Amino acid sequence: PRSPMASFAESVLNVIDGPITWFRESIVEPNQQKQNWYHQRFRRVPTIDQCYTDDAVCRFEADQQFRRDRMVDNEIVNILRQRFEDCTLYEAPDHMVKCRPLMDQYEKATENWFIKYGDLGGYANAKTAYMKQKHRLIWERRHGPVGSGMK
Amino acid sequence: AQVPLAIVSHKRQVCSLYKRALRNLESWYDRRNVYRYRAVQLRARFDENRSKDLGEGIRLLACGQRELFETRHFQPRNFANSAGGCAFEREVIPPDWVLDYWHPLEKAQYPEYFAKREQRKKEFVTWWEKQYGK
Amino acid sequence: AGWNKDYKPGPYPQTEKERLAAAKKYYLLPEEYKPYADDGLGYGDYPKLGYGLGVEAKDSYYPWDYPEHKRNQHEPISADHDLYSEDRWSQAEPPRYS
Amino acid sequence: TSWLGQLMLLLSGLTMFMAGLGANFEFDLKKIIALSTLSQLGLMMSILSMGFLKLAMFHLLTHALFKALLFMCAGAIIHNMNNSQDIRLMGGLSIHMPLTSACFNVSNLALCGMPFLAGFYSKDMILEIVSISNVNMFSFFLYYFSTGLTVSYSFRLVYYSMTGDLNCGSLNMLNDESWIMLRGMMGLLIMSIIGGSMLNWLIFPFPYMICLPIYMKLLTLFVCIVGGLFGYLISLSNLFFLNKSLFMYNLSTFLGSMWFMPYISTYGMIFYPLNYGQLVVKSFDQGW
Amino acid sequence: EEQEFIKRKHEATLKLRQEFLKQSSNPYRHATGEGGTVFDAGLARFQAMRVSNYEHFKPTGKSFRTGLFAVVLPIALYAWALKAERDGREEKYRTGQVAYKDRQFKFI
Amino acid sequence: TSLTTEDFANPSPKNWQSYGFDYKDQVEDRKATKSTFFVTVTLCLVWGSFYWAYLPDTQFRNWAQREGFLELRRRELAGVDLVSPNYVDPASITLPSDEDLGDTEIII
Amino acid sequence: MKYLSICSISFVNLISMSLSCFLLSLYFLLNDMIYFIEWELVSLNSMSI
Amino acid sequence: GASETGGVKPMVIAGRMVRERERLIGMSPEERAWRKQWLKDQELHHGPRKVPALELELNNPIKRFYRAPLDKVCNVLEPVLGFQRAYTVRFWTGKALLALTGIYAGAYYFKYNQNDWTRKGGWRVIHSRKQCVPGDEGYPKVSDRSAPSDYAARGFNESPL
Amino acid sequence: MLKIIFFLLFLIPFCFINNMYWMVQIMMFFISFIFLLMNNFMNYWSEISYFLGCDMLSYGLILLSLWICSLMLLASEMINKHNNYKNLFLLNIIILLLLLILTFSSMSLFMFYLFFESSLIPTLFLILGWGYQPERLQAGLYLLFYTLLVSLPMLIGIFYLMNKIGSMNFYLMNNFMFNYDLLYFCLLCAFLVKMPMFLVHLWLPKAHVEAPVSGSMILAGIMLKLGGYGMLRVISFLQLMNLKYSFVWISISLVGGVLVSLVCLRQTDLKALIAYSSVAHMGIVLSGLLTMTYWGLCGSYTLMIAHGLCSSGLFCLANVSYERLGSRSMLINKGLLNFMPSMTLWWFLLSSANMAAPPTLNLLGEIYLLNSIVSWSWISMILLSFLSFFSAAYTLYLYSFSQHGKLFSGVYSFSSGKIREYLLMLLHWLPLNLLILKSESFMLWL
Amino acid sequence: PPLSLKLINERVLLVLKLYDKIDPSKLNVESHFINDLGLDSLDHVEVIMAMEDEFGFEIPDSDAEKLLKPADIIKYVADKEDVYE
Amino acid sequence: GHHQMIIKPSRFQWDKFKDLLHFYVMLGVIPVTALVLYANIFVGPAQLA
Repeated sequence: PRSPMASFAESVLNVIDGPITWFRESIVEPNQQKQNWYHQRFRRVPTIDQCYTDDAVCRFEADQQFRRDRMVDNEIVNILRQRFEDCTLYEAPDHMVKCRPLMDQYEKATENWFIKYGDLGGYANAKTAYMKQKHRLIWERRHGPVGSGMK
Repeated sequence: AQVPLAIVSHKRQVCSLYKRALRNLESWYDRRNVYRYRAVQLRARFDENRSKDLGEGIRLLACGQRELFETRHFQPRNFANSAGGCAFEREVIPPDWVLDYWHPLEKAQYPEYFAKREQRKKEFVTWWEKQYGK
Repeated sequence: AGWNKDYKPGPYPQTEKERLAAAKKYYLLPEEYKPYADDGLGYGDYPKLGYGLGVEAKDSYYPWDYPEHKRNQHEPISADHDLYSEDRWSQAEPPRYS
Repeated sequence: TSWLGQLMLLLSGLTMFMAGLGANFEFDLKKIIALSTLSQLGLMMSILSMGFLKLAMFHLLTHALFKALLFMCAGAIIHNMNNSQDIRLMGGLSIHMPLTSACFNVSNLALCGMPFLAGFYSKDMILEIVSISNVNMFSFFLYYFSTGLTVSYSFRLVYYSMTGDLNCGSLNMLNDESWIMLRGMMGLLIMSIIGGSMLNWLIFPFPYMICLPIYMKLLTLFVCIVGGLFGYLISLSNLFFLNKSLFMYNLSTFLGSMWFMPYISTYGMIFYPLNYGQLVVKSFDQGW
Repeated sequence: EEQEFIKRKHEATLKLRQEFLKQSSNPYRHATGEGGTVFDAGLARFQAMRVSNYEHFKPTGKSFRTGLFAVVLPIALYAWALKAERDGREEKYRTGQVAYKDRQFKFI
Repeated sequence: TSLTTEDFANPSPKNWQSYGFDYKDQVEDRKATKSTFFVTVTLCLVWGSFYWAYLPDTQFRNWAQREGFLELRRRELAGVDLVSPNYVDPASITLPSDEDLGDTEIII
Repeated sequence: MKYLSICSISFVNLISMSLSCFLLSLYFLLNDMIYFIEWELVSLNSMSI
Repeated sequence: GASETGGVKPMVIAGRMVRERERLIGMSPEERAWRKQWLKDQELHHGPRKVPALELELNNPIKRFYRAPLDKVCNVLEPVLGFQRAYTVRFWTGKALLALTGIYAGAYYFKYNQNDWTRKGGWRVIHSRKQCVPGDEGYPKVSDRSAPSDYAARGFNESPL
Repeated sequence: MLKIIFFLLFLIPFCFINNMYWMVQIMMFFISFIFLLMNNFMNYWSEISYFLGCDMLSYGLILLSLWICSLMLLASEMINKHNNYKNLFLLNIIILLLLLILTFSSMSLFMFYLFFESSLIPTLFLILGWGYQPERLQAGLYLLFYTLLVSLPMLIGIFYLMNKIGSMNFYLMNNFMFNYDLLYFCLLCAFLVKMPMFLVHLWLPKAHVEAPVSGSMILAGIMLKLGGYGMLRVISFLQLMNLKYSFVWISISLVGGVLVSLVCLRQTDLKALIAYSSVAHMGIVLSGLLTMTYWGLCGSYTLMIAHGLCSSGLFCLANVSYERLGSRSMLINKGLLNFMPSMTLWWFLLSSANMAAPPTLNLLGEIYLLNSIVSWSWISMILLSFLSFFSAAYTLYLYSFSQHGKLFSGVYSFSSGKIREYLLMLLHWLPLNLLILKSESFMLWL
Repeated sequence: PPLSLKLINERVLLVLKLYDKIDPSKLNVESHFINDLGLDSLDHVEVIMAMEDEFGFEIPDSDAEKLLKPADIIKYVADKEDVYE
Repeated sequence: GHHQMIIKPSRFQWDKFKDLLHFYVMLGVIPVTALVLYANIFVGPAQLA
């Protein structure tokens, strides 16, 4: 505690920490019960391509699966944003050199995210997303990768 | 009472223009010693026209008023406690009849005051009936 | 108290005998009364009042019936009073310049 | 880093310049302090556009300290006058209001730039950084011209309030025995004497270095001297002088109306949208 | 001459003032508790006029010219601008001009 | 009447002021006020908002965040792009060859 | 409150709060800290308000 | 019946003279006398009386008990210092106590229930790196977080799954 | 879901027993609490019962109605005070509520329409029965005939969809995309009327100005949403056609919102001004809805909830002032801060919410529609700036003008605000803020 | 603080006495300005201006015609300050 | 003493309303606090297994 105030600073941190740790250790923790909670696991279900054009249960199965995967994929981007979020705060003032790789991971994920769920808007469903892919692939073999224009 | 009549004599138009002219003079020359000096000269200009025909005077007010407006101050003085003043009628007082809707327990904090108001109410009706013929 | 149907303006006045009743109907002496041009967007026989420097240019020291509006007891109200009101586009004195 | 820096510097410079002149024509005590506040805001916005944070932040805290004090002084003064903000009514308060006038003098000097008051530490370093960086010729002039203007109106206010002979009404409530008002003021007053130096040792973990020729480092003081004299001296009058404000009537009205901004923004605009409301409802909601 | 006219209005408004005070401070009407206002024809006429205007509307050309520029063209010109700008932007996307790297508002 | 200095200082428990729920039966007016407050506040707002807060995770949004971490670790370790750009693998798809299309409009 | 001016009550609260914040600002100056706490309302399309 | 006004028959007593202009233009002798009387009545020669009824009609039972204890120290000390001085001690001993317990609950919450990876809500803290200066421990200090998994862990690195 | 329906049905007899006015709301408030416990819904339909389900979209709109329809009884205490056919009045609301619950809880498009309009007739009785001014006729027809004129053609569009889809159920419809131009106009011009759109809003200022306080609540509270709710279900299979004519609707509503805001500034009637404020915000709701993006859809759902509570709230306050001053004109209503200062607080909070002030749920929805619109076209920034600017221009004029100035002169003595009125205002605004905490639920219906 | 009526009588006369175009002897509560004291219209305007500054408000030009003797001015100021004592 | 009756609208209804609301919100807070305190202190959270 080389500084005068820092010596006074730690004094307060002892005062606010001391009781709560005691209270946590004295009352809350000792009196509680042991109990475990688990994590949902979803068996992969057939994709929309296998579904017939007349059955609705199989379409309904895939539409919900598509939506759950969308959430996982929406926020796998969110996690990657928070990494570049946290590096910029934990590495400043020299943060450009270190966040640059993290942002490269982030920007790639966004494009893959936008290639898959992008431009569907609300009401995006398994059928629409899959059909975007079919049209995208056809254009790829004919006109090459997007951004190069048509021939 | 008396409600003013809109018709204003020519003599009054000169009067008002004189009052506005002097008040405008204060704004330009705030200081009293200077103000009294210039205000005296301003009164002189009116006495050098006091002996003129009205029809000639009609020409005088026209240019007299226009030059005043042409020389209006960009921040004319007012009195803060009067119409147009910065501090005019800041507070608003509700009508009397508000008091009569207090909760009866609230009235118990000023029993004398509400005792009197109800004696006045008895007098007010007789006063009102006579004034307006009931 | 009456209702709106009992107070809406009558059709544009066309005759002097009609003008005088119209001026009566709005508590106006027959010289103030002046209906709108009746181009086709007119307000009917409703008067045309104000439209000057605005409400705030009215004499403040006069003992108005309604000081708050600066209006008298039964006096009509300009069709655009909501625009020339004291807080809306009005001034106490003519602007210095154009 | 972008073109916005070019624009913000220009707009800010005018803001600090305009109110600098406007403060020398306004006659409401409450307004003169307001333009004073606004004038110095342009100073932050301009140096902020250069690319300095501590300088802007440092001055911002400094401005809050004494500017709050000035308004407190005005409130006591006005409440003792008959609720009139005009300075033409006031006068000779340096003896009729000892304590309040003393409370004002410290604040006004802090605005002036008397060395080692709250304002000086911020104003000085800012002006020095301006003369060290790559500035615009027009921006540089406004920076230093405003400082002259900043001191100009401030002593102009001194004359109309303290040194000037009394000019009030016959019945005057001049009194300075409002301790409840005063105790709160001394909280600010203490800070306005030490707020400057205290923050210099804290805000700046890496103090800025400056090395400029004498004939610019002294420019900040010199203009403040000229401004204080020019504002005070011109404020005086006699029986056979020229009302220069009256003579150049058109210019004074322009500078005394803040370049007609209140008119432009309140009477030159509202006419048009409100009419459109009638034409719409007149021709559609009860027409077509 | 016109001076009498000013006097005609004065005494005319004067009767109105006296009548207003009678109703204004009427203890018996205040006595109702019913709440409300002194009956005022001026407000009543104004309120009623504000509501009814079709009665005096006519497609007179001035009204058409007023209404035309008032809404119809602002809608038409601006609806045209929206269609124009989106069509140009849409054409690039359909043609495949913009790589998915450069697509704006990926998340909209 | 001619009330006294004590009729204003000794509040008569005879007349009553209504809370807006009734104007005829005093006990009714208080009775409605009490019950109305209880349901609207003590149940709908207090118990409701409490119950809302501890509501089970019904949208599978907390659950996702757990996936977003586990799913990210498994595939960051697996050498696969963190977000798959294909709803189903491209090789699994069977494109209709060009002659099948026959000028069908293709959009991106 | 009924016997204390709300100005008298108010002043002690703000000054004590101001004084405490002043001590923290010193602490954050010494360590050059940056703390970023945030509570989340709703998220969608890989976004969060 | 429910009389809002409590019997007292509401009216307007002041009359014309309330408005300033209506006074200046003219006032009959009776009006002047009436106006003078009205102002003389507005004077009050005592402070408001203390009505016991309000203090129970505007204090719910919960509040009358929730505050009961600390009003015993107001009753104990009010003959020692005067009602004003003692009550201030009652107000600041109480309102300050809430603050002290307010920080501890806040301090507790940010130490155990901070947002983690198994929830979305809750406060989430991302603190920066302290300035390591000479004399501090191990001066050539470096951020231990190198791999991307280090950042925004939210306690995920130490989960069992 | 039947728990709600049968609860309401057996509360119908309470209309007949006497001295049961106040026992009704408690049963109406208590059921809201019971309904408030059964939130476990998702994007897809849940709690099936013979044709009645509920997803997150329908849930919030249903719960909004139960709350609003419960506040109607508090607001309209004057009907109880004068025994003005109160028993019939109660039966009107209980019937009306049932039609709403079925309308949102219906799983098939034909049903939605069946109870869509059927709710109108209980509203129409409400206006004529208990409205003061003579114009409730000439405003009774506008509400009935604008709606019927555009809803009857919608019925044809519904039946034409059976012969292609073979069913009405919403989920089965989304699998199709139709290309017929007229069909697009037979399922949206019917909802564009009830939103309302700017050029077909002529019924809204008349119905709201003339209807009683309770009718104003539900008209502004739930009727404007049935148009909005209907669109959210039927743009799913009009996506292709929506792209060819959306720019017509977006421009009209956006320009319509601006022009109406100017019209608001030139109003002089409290009821009129609040009603025209409904068209202003509903223009943004419709605009973002037709953008079809994820944000524009979630945001539109949010704002419909928030706006209904607010505009319903602001109709309380106009009724309170009108009840005493006796006139609804702005000129009469001035300086109410000096008569009813406690009331003026509620005026501000409800007024502030209307201008998208924080932390209200209204600002959350408005941030989103604004995002979708901007993404739709950067040219939309022009009026979208104007509309948000003027959307405060009249709100201040509404609040400031009615509360600030010097008091009216002719007003006679009147009662002060009562506890019922304050409690009514709290229930309007207080949820409108706390809902921000759990926007999780009332936002992500997709 | 309250402005006693007696002071108003003193304050008015003090100003008039200081006015150099009036007679300190004729000057009394009841005298007329233009009739008795030989005041001109313009002279009468200047007197009102002193009265305005004396007490701090505007005396409207319309209402200055009722002020034809210091008693009326005394009454006017009393009415404005509603000090009837 | 020497004070002047300044006329203002009655506050009793508002004063009563603030009291009634405060009573009934408390009337719900004590239960839920008991439950949430009972739940967290005695039952406690699960463990992610």
